[PDB]
Amino acid sequence: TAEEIRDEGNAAVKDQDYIKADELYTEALQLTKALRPVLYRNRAMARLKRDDFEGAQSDCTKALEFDGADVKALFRRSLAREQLGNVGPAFQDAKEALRLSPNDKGIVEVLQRLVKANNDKIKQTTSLANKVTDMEKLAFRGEAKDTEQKMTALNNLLVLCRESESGATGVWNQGALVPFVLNLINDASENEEVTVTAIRILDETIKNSVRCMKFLAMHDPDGPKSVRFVCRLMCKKSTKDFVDATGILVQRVFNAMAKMDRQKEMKPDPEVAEANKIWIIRVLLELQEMLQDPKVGAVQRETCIDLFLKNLMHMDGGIPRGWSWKFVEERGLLALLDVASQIPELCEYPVSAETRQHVAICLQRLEEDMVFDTKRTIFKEKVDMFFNALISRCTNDDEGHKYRIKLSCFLITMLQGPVDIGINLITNDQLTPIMLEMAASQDHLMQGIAAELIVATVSKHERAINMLKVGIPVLRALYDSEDPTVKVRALVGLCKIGAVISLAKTCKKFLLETEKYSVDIRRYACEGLSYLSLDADVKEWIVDDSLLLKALVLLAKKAGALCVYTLATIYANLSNAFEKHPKDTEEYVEKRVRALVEEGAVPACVAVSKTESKNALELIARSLLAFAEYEDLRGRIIAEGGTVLCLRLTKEASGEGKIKAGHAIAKLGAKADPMISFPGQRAYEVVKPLCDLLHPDVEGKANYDSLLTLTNLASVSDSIRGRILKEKAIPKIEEFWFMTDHEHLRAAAAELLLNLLFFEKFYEETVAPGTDRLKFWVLYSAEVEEERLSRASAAGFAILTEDENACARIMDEIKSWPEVFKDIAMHEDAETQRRGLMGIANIMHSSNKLCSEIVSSEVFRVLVAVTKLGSTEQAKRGLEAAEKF
Repeated sequence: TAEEIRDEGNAAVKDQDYIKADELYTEALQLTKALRPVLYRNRAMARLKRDDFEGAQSDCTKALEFDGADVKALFRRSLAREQLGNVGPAFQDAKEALRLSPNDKGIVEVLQRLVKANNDKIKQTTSLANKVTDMEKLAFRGEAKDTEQKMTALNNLLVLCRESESGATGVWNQGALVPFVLNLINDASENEEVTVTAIRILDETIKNSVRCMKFLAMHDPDGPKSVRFVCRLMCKKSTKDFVDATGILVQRVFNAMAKMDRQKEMKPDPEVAEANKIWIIRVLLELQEMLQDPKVGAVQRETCIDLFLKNLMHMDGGIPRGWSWKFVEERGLLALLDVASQIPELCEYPVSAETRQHVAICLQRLEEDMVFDTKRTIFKEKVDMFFNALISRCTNDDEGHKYRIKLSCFLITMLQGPVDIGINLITNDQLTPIMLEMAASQDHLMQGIAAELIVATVSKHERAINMLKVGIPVLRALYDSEDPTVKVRALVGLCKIGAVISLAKTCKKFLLETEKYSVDIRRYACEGLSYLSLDADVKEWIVDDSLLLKALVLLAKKAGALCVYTLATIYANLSNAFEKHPKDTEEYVEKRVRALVEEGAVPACVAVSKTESKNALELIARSLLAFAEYEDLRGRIIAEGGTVLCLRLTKEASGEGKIKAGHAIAKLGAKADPMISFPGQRAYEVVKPLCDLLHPDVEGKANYDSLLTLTNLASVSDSIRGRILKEKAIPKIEEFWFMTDHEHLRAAAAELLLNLLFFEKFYEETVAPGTDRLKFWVLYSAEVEEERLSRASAAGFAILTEDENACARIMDEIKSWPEVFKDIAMHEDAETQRRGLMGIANIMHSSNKLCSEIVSSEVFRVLVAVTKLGSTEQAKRGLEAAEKF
């Protein structure tokens, strides 16, 4: 339609929903030759309110190729270059915007900032250069006789580049940071955390898109080999943290290519995606070459699969539409299916036991990303080609045994990820004789793989029973094995369709033996016990043994993110965290939760949580929500990494698990110290979910905890207050603040709006003559049965009456002010009396007419009664105003 979309974007700006407006103007630019500058200007304003300053600068630079006399592009680019640290060109843009519109007050405020910033710019740059020179000679250029002081220099550079955009500019040092890091990575005799902290510094530095594309194209004048070096940096070392940090570097490369960020909820710009499309296809080709390269190790391959998972799918904030289609139609899907056919016992390229779930989540996300029925059909055609290619080589020879193994691995990875495609492949009647052949074999690995295939088949739907009718007794045969690798895989399935007491004892027997039984055994034991744990008797049975909980925690810390679904299902059922029997009672729920938290459930949760499964992270979020119910435990939950984990869960879980993670954060920070519980930049990113908890219409218990946590967060710094105002929270808080039969919600809303008055924009909106906010600030000071509302509103009345226009509006707009004032002057609570007399006193110091109105009123007798006996000094100050006038 190409024309109503900017109208919808303008309506989204007027609704103050700026990410929707950014997406709409990005959509409207895609349907275009003189309507483009309006789109770039309004999209620059939308990105500027979005804290996207690079994109605002880009859209203003593109909007000036049409008319260089454009005051909007100049002003918005001055703001964007201000927030990026380039104050000189910001000054020049704002100077040209001032000489083309000399009466705009916003440009005057911008010039008032930028002249003071340009007078001190050179000293700030040379001081920052001296700081990074000190820390960078002590970190990279070899002035250190100890490892931990080089570590301290690296942590200082990391905090400095995370503090400001100018800090990242100074640490970048026009591109000397990446030789200083690469000639440290290639030193194999250097410490792990040194290298990982250096790469964390580099990842923060590349968050800029221009520096990151510069970083991509600089290692070799041949483009694809520079791309290959950047993508193969993870193969330089075998440590997990190194591979994770290098994967974050490649994530930065993707985020600079498409101009996307899933952490910032930033859908990509297709103009800058098509602009450097060649770099995107080069990185995708190099990573899918890394999927099947046997010189690439296991965790590097898992990281590449996670990069495809996060980045390629356009339905999950990734690389836009047409790229995953190309990935399926070409040889990338077949590479994922070939990695799906792998086990550590039989692999062609290195594959760990965790690789299967990474492939399964990536394949499920890709099957979801094929949105139309034809592309889903092409997906099914390629998996049928791979299925038929495997099953045509399943001969009865020794060679065909490994193809039977590959076929079974393929189908298990199907049934753990894209479940319905797997169920469609199970209903082949050529498939179940292969299972009956490998189950009746002498090879124990084939017996185990048949057992885990037929437990992968057990779901709710009944058309899989076509195999399960022969699968369940065969499984009951395999439980009679004297091999534990077959016995636990047959114990799953027995636990999954259901005797139960006998099973639970068998799962406990496998799980308690920690040294002699490996994590491969205890994983399937934990999976079977997760299947059993829906019954509350076995819940109380698990909780009543402490050493079983210790064994589950040891399995979590040693197996890592391999037992996420199982342990998270255990923790969710034991905590009764699923929303809705004599033993699912809140005393018993509290007993189970306290026992879990007492023996390390939260470090187990943070140990298993390094996956991209939205469902398993939803389970972890529900577990942490049920953990954070109890007020004496939540400090230990904060101390055991719970706040950072829930801040990850509110970004990367399922859509209904984000809500549970946010309610968990609200519980954790309701009655806690926000400097300890949310230290530093964390207190920024906690503002985003908690405002989304504010539902005055739904009216749950999450609203009070969210108001208390935002009240605590609004007391630490002004940036928190501005971001609370930025997230459209003020009407949501005012809806609680207007409630009549809800005392404590109104009190918490008054406390939060009291702490938000120290932010000057909300202070100026409260004084402003549009609203009746001052009326409620005055009348809630005299609404006297609730001490806390009166204290908060009297404090706000004391603060808001050091503006004389607010004093005049309180006088002429609020009728029955003398009753309110004589009540808060005689007031029973000391804090309310003190702040109310402070407000009355600076009303009288504000004007002579208003002081003459007060002295000739009902308020004067109680003022002179207070002065003739802390709050007496404020009434004395008001009588000093009366003596002055």
